[PDB]
Amino acid sequence: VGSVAALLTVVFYIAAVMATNLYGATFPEWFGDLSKSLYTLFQVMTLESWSMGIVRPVMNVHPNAWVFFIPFIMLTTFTVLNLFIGIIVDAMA
Amino acid sequence: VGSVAALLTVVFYIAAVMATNLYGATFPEWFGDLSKSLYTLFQVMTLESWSMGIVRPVMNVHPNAWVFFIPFIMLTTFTVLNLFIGIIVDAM
Amino acid sequence: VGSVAALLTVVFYIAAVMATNLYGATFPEWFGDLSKSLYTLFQVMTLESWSMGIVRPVMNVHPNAWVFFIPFIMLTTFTVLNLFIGIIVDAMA
Amino acid sequence: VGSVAALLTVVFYIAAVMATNLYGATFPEWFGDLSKSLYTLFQVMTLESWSMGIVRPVMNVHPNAWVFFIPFIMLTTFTVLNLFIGIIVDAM
Ligand SMILES: [Br-]
Ligand SMILES: [Br-]
Ligand code: NA
Ligand code: NA
Ligand code: NA
Ligand code: NA
Ligand code: NA
Repeated sequence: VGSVAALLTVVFYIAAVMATNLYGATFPEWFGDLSKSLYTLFQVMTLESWSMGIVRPVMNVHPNAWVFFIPFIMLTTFTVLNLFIGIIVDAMA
Repeated sequence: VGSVAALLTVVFYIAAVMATNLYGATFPEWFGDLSKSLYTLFQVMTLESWSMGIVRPVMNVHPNAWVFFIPFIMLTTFTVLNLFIGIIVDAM
Repeated sequence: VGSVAALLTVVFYIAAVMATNLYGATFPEWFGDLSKSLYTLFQVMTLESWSMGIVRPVMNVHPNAWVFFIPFIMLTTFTVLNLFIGIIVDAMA
Repeated sequence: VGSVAALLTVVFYIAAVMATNLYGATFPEWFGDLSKSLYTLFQVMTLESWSMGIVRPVMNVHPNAWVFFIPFIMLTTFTVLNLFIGIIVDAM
């Protein structure tokens, strides 16, 4: 369980570093700095306006932005689910 | 588990082929080509603006568009859940 | 499992009948007829624009519309989850 | 199971008291009174327009509003899930 939580944090920071680099200059309110990026990627992970609100406006400038977000969503919005189930199963003793 | 992942892919491509045909000419930014369609159907599967953003504007032109999306959502947003649980159970 | 699916259908139709009556005259594009209502309540069950898109505009005219939707969300967005888990557990033999 | 449901209610009312205090004067339609706050925090817990609709407009006035909502979302959108699974397991 602790190994899963460590994997997600390392993945979250690297993704937020990557996103700052890629879309910070063109979408500064969303990826302008690591802090803005970590907040956006959490919102993207929770799926709130991920497409209409974020990815569609982003993809308009970066046609292939989906190569980052779609797998990023597939990984985190699976790992979080796996982690949360992991705590629940471990709780029974 | 591998059988489930294969079923979802085949279903996803056929649905995206179908949607391109049905709503590509009237909603090209959303279903204009297979690529645009696969991206939209993933967004529809995650449920982001599926109604207000997609299905409601679509249904305005195609009154019965719900006959495609509602079952499509019912299938994928069940199979993905079944697949993800399938990996978790198999891991132990 | 079959008993759960029957309970949800009966609940869905009665809720959609109730909603047509309550908010059909003031919000016809959303609850104007049983068909429009069943489509809206599914969208509300999936949680797409349930508040900003539906309940907030509705509550503006019917201040207590939350007494219908909040429990309706609590019931269906629990029963569907319980039904889907029910099929998964029953599949193993 | 009953202990979990009690923990969530106590957490929900305290969070809604806190939010009324913090953002009621600047965002009254959203946190103007405990009732408005409890309705908003449920909508935030379901994740409907939590960022674009609520937290982003809020953070514009309170730059650190994320210190409240992100953990609030992390707690409730875990406890509800844990509670719902708890009823399902106890049913057998
Ligand atoms: Br997914
Ligand atoms: Br809920
Ligand atoms: Na949304
Ligand atoms: Na969702
Ligand atoms: Na959502
Ligand atoms: Na959601
Ligand atoms: Na949404």
